[PDB]
Amino acid sequence: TTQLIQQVSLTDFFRPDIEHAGSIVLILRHPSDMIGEANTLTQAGRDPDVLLEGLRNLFNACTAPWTVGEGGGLRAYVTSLSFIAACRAEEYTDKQAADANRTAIVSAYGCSRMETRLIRFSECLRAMVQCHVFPHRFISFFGSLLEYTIQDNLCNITAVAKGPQEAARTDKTSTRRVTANIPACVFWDVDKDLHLSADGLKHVFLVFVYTQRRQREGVRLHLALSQLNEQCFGRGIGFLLGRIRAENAAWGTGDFRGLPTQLSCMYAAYTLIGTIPSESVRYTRRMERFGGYNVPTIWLEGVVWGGTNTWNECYY
Amino acid sequence: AMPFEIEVLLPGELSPAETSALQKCEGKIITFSTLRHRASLVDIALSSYYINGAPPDTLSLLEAYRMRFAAVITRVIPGKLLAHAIGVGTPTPGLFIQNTSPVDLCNGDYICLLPPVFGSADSIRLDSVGLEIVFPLTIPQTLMREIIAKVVARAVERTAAGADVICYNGRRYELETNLQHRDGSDAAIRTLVLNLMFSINEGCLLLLALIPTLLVQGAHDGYVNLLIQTANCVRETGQLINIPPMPRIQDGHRRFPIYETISSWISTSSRLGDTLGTRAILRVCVFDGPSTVHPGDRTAVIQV
Amino acid sequence: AMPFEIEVLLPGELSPAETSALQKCEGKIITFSTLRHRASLVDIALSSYYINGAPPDTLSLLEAYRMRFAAVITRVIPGKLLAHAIGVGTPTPGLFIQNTSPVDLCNGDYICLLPPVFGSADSIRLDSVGLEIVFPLTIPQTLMREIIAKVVARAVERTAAGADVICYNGRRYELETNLQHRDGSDAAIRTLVLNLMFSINEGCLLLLALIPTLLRFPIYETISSWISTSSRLGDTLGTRAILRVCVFDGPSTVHPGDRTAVIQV
Amino acid sequence: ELAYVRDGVIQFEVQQPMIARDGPHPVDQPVHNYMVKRIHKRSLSAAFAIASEALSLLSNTYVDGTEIDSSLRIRAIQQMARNLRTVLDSFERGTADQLLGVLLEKAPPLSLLSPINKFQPEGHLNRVARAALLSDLKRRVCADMFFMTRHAREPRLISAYLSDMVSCTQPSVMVSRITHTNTRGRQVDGVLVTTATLKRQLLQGILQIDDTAADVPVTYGEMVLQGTNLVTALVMGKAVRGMDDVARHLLPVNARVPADLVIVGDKLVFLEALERRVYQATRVAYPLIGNIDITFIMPMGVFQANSMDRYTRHAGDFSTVSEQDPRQFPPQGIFFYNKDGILTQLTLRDAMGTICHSS
Amino acid sequence: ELAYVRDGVIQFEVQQPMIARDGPHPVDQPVHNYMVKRIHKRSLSAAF
Amino acid sequence: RGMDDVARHLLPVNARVPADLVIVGDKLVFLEALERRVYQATRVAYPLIGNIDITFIMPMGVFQANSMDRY
Amino acid sequence: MFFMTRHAREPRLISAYLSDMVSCTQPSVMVSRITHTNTRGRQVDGVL
Amino acid sequence: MPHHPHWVNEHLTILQFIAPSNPRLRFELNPAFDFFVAPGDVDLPGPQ
Amino acid sequence: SDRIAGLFNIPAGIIPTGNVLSTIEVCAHRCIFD
Amino acid sequence: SDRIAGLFNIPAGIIPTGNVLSTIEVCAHRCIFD
Amino acid sequence: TGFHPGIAFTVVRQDRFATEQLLYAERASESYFVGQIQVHHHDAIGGVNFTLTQPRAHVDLGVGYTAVCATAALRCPLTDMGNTAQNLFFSRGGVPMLHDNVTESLRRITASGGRLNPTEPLPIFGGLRPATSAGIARGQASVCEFVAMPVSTDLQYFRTACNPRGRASGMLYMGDRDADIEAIMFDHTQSDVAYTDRATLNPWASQKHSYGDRLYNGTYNLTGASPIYSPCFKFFTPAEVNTNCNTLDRLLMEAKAVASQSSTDTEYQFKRPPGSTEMTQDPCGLFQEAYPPLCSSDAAMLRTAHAGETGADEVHLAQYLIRDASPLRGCLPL
Amino acid sequence: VAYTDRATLNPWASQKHSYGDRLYNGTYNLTGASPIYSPCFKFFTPAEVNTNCNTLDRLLMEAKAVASQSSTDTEYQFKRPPGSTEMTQDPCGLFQEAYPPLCSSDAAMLRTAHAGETGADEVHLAQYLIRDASPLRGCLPLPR
Repeated sequence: TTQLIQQVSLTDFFRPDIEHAGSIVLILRHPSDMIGEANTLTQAGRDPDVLLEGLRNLFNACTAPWTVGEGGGLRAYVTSLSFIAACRAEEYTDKQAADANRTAIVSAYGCSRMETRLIRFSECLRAMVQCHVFPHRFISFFGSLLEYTIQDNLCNITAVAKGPQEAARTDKTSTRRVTANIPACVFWDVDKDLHLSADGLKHVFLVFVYTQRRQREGVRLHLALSQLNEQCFGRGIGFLLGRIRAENAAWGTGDFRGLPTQLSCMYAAYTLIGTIPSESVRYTRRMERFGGYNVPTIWLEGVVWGGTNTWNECYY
Repeated sequence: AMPFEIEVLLPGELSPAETSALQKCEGKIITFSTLRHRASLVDIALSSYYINGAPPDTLSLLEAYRMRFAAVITRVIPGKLLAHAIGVGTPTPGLFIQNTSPVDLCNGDYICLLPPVFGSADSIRLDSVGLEIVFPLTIPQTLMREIIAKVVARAVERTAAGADVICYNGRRYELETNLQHRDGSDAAIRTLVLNLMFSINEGCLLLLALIPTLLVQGAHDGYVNLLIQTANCVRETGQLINIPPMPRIQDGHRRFPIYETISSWISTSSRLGDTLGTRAILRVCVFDGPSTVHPGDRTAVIQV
Repeated sequence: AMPFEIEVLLPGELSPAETSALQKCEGKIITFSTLRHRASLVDIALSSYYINGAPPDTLSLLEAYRMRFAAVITRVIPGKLLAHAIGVGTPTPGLFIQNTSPVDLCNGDYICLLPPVFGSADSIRLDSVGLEIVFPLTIPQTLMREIIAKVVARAVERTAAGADVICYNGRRYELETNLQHRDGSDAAIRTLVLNLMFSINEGCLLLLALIPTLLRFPIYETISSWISTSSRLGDTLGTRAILRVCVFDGPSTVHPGDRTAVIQV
Repeated sequence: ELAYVRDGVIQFEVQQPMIARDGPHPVDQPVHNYMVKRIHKRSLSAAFAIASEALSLLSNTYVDGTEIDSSLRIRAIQQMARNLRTVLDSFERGTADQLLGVLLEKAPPLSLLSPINKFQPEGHLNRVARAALLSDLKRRVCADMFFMTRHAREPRLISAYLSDMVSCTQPSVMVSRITHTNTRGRQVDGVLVTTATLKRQLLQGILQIDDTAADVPVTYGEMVLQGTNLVTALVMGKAVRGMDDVARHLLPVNARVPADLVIVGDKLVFLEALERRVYQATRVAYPLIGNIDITFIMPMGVFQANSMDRYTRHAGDFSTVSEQDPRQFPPQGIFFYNKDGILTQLTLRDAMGTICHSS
Repeated sequence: ELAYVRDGVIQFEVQQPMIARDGPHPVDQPVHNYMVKRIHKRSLSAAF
Repeated sequence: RGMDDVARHLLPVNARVPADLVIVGDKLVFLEALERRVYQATRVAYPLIGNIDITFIMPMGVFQANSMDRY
Repeated sequence: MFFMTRHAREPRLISAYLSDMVSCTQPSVMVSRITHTNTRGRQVDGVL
Repeated sequence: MPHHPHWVNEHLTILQFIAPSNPRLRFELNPAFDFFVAPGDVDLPGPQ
Repeated sequence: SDRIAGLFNIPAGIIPTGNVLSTIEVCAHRCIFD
Repeated sequence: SDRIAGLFNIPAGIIPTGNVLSTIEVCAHRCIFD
Repeated sequence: TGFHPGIAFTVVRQDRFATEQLLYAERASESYFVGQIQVHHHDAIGGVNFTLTQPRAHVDLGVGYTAVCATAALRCPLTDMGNTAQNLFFSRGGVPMLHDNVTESLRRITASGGRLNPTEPLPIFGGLRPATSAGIARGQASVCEFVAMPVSTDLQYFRTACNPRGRASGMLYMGDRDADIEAIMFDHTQSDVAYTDRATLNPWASQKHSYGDRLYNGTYNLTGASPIYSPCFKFFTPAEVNTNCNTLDRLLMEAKAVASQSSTDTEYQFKRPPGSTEMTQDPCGLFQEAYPPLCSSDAAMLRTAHAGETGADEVHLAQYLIRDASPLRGCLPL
Repeated sequence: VAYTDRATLNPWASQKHSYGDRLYNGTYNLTGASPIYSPCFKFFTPAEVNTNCNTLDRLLMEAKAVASQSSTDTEYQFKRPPGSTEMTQDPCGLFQEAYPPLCSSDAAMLRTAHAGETGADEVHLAQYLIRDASPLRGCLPLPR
């Protein structure tokens, strides 16, 4: 009635001893693909060696720098959503919760050189959106954390990939079940902002936001929760993001050199990941502890994870 | 698990020889603005589709279908009406619909749904409470694309100045559309011209600089002689509009210009027929029953 | 709920070469026209894809892989085959697969089918009954658009007369195949390239035919012509995924020519 | 079998008397009537849940040998039993709720049924009598809208009001059976459903209590649908209630329960407020606290077209020290009183949003 | 032994009734409450 | 508190004293005033003599800003 | 506010107050032990 | 000047000068002062 | 500090000591408890 | 129309009077019936 | 600028009150049938969510009437009876202006006057809702409205229960035949049914295709895109009934439990939602007559010389007072 | 919210950083070292208790026993000393409301021409009288 998934990865970008069960985990592609992809996808008059520098200087100071590539076997596979949130905490509108998230995750992990790893990751994302290799194409939704096993610098995660959330029996402290929860800085419910506010079915989307203005890149992601379907959801946010759309469309015989394109006019991309087939969605913003620090979260209820991870783009 | 069921409570004031008609409308599709476990009969009638005061029309009914949750009626007990949702992500063990199109359905086809545009309505009118329910036509995808092309073409031509047949399997069908609400039509034209816009990059020059070369590669093969039929834009451009020689591909050592162009067109192409019409929601799969589907019959379908 | 156990009765008179080569071709994918618990071999073979009384090209195969019903060849006893419906709702418990593509499936990617667009078609000729069977490649969805755009664009320069790596999972892959296979793929791609160019060409021109300040002749019979041709061609390419590589306690990475388990979307 | 009935009906058959008369008139005749009524169908509903980790315990899977889980199973069983008892009582409460709901949506106002009833002679009134009737009703509805706040102090009018209200409704039927009666064998005539405030106000000095406990039946009705009626319901689609008696025609226990019994006019009736026993501590509004809508109009800016009518009461009222009296200018506003009792104002430029529209 | 207490606590739990209704209304389920109070410490004084 | 009692479920003389009982409404309550038995003759105020604070407001120097208002 | 002095000349304008004042609260808890009663078995409900 | 200056409007009434739509209200903050929008960094009469 | 809960499991000690004689919508008086 | 099937139940269930003798495909004659 | 533009108006606002009714019923008034309970379960959040249902049936066992209700008390009023003027620009009307730059001027000016006005950037889901305020104080706001009428229509018509159209209309007056019900409202060659000295008191608001009728009649549907309520609807749209020729005295069966015409939980008066089961009482729209409250043109005619009185003083020097003849004579502070 | 047709009766005290706000609101501490009590404090200064996101009606929980605000034994109204514990009742401090007492701009407008009677006569020739609506409309010694 459910479906689990397993993955062994390193623990540099994620530590399951610190995230609680129900947190969303994200999967990464190999960084080596970015090289060739930027090699033929970068815009004319722009050198992708800045992307090269970003990644290279990132992976020079994250973990064992060697064997991060091809012929080793192991890799930095999974990352927490809270992690990718808190290294870009300088663009989320509700500043105070995001700032608490950032300081908590900077203090809760290894304690040494994470300030380093965070800005490395921020700079890397900035560079990729600058060379027209978008992050949404490399980061996918893995599952919701259920149970783990760790060792010296290596982890073993088992997560829910399909079906109802509360049908997964786990052996933790309090109760055999667990519910999903997200950091309160990435939560972005569209019903208030479009004034629909109706009970019933609600999808959960995973939406990125792109602001590519020269030397002023911007990448942030939220977890949408709307009544709209996957068809008209693009119309909805394209609507309440009008200024960003304008900025990007502007600052991104005869010929066609110097025209509006797709790579230059893109601002957001989203995916469908689940459903909430309840009578009314209730969710509680309660302040919670990550070990020694307190950060606010969203506690959802009755989310049935979905699938078919196809990204819907928005340049119009 | 179990499929997301929908029960709607039929009000008491219904004569016997109207539920008689209702007991025949199984296998037909209805749609709900919101997906709750309970609903009322007035939430699926046409009066819920009113745009503002007035009954809507095609250029708006299409919009409505793609922003509304669909569902299929299975059985109609006395005093209730059960139905299963479609595209939410729940399984259905055995699903059956009724062909309401005027055309015949093959096997393995995808199904989009289209408002009554052939000008023939089998809608049931419940005069007791004074309501009326219209059901969307279930149509194969290819016919969907043809009809939607005709409709948007008539939309653009209809609002130029000075204020309809389709062949399929060897039969002509006379469609007719009502283009009221001049504003609702322009929304489509914005999407038309816009999707038209983002389909041009720097690569389009070279694919234009070889059009006369296609005129010669087509003068020798049969099928290519068909794609250059005596009535098409590219044909007339091959004899009137010339192309300047290609200026050298700037930054052409690492970046390939044609590649991004053709990859960028794949995006809009998959989106065009979806945003102007509707997405394919059902896929006919007759396990053992007769292969083709006549108007009025009933067959099994899976969710796609 | 019960699975849909298809069986294809292998006849006799199959040389031990063909039986010994079929017994390995399990976990691959076949497509019928209709779904029956009791089918034959001709319904699988290339003869079912004769569109205009001739073996098809890449475009016809692309069209067919959408209007048919896929299946997976499970265990093969010496007498007959055993396949399971894959698209329709079925709870199939084993449902493993074998990766037939020169790229590595990572644990967690979704899979969509693709005809042998590049290179030769890896098949098995059963010369005892006079028929061959081709198998669709299985690739992660991340590359579905990239590989198509890369194969078709290259065919344009070879169409351009008169005067490329696909790196996935951090592993390169070329396309020239160490030899000159510029010919062989021209016969089986040519219809596709034509239908693409005559669509993107009339797209740049109809717009410049609407308002001249962008930067005899019915234009409304022209608009209807472009939108239908473009919309009915695009939706063929834009596949959807039907499997997902879910791996337990095995190797997270799948190499070409290896086995792995999956789930139905 | 109430889920099967396509429709059920009841029948009445009433005869009116006649009076012999002399000319010049039409010679009257006996008149017969024939009515046939249908029934409405309504349903009730209630629900409750058993979340996970409670289903994985009652269904004795994931069983374990210890006792710390038998305890939890006991706990979940107790939760289930409690929820079940509550959802079973909810039907008993909702029954009375829906009964009030049916009664309220049927009863016409009193401010019409009382005057109309006095004008029954010549059951079909002609035109002029109808006009006079309308003219009377128009005053009546405005003169007694809130009769219990306008005369809260004078109870001898409220008593007559109650004696009138409980009279203008004709009795329903006489179905021979044990009835709700007093302690001394008086057949209670009806009920008077109020609110807590109005009840406590009525028991003070307007009405006279008579009893504290009545004797009511404690058994439901009964229908079985077996016998020849079953055949007639299966072959054809109709069945009669007392078929086994229609054939031959051709060819009970009490209980002392507490309540308040009052004499109003000349009928011993009940007086119940259902805001405490039921409707308390649930998300359910009381159906007797209803709404009402009243429309107000005020002419704004009118100027009296005459010379006589623009006058003063005496000479020198509201006189201004200034030379020209600013009052003989055409008024351009209007003043009235808010809900809170504050002086607002409605000028002309408030009509700009309505007269300057393109329409 | 009150001078030995660090903090005391008392617990409440009430369950409210419900009313079965008809559409259109969300089907009602019971509700349960769980409140918890604490005690405040005070003293008195007297001299001579 | 009731440990020995929760464990089992987990598997006097009076005096006639003078007072002033009144029946307000449909309830029966006491009626006391402690100022004479308890608080009298000590240096402690009877805590039922409590204070209240109200804010007053007045306009100083306004002029009727119209021609109709002055009459 | 001062409904005990301003309405001193109308006594029955106050019994309506106190008859309602002692009603707008909720009885707390029935602890299993004899309580204060009157000389005829009836129970007291509070203090004023 | 492309638009109408703000300091010039005196045809109003007290019932209009208060309305939330007057873009001059935000600068009426002191009985003895006059706040206005002025250019920056031109202290003296300065250049034309 | 909200640590009162968990001093003891909130449902526990099944046998009560008293009986709340008032059924009221307690959700309205949330701010009276801890 | 065809209210005639509404005068009785379709499979009434009473014991039949007799039984037919011709087992030809009746579907071809569905016009001489009401 | 205070210049009277030679035209008068008639205000119409609709307030709402929460009252305490009273119901009587006769012994054995309903035959009540109870069916049998059935249980059908579906899925829950991980668990199960049962549901119990039970069918029932009832029928009025009386020959004449059996039960009767009446409004008895008055709780707090629900809508403040203030001055919240409407706005027509909420509506996607028909024939627009010619220069888009004067339409914007009109809208800007008229939005400078009131607080009920649409937001500027037209949203896409729903229609042109008003700005959501931060706090609401006295209750839901009532939407005062205006109908144009000449400046000299005498006042003697506005001192008692009357009709905003200036021509008493409706069905209650005559129902002998069918086509009469139409002529009574619109035929202006027949004298008015109530004031038989004149055809009408207001030409600009009571004639077919006139100003006001084209402005309000629900047939023509001018304010169809606006969510705002409009009280003149039931006074302008002609009522139609299926039994217009069958029933003789439907006065009762038309004025018992009419369903709401608006909402009750919005900071303004909006049109009714599709799914509101609220049920009210309407004595006003039954006779098609309104009631005048205590109003006056001079604010100093509402005050008297000593200790809380109401200064009737009917008229004085071209300024009028209209002593109220409402149903709510007392039971209201001042 | 009070008189919806306007924005504010007095722009010189209401708006942020205005004159009255500057002089009376306590967040600026200007009148900090002054021993003299200041009634306008409770009106100008925005209240704040951490039960913002936690109550429907903490009206009852914030309108019961507010401590005293002014001294109790000084000839003048000094601010309450820190060593004080006297508690009182502040109704008007909850609703942010005041009360107009019987007052006028002309002393002769109060008295009536005969036998100890108070006259209202609200307005007369640019000089006004405000008949009161305080709680203490009676119970207060008039001249006669």
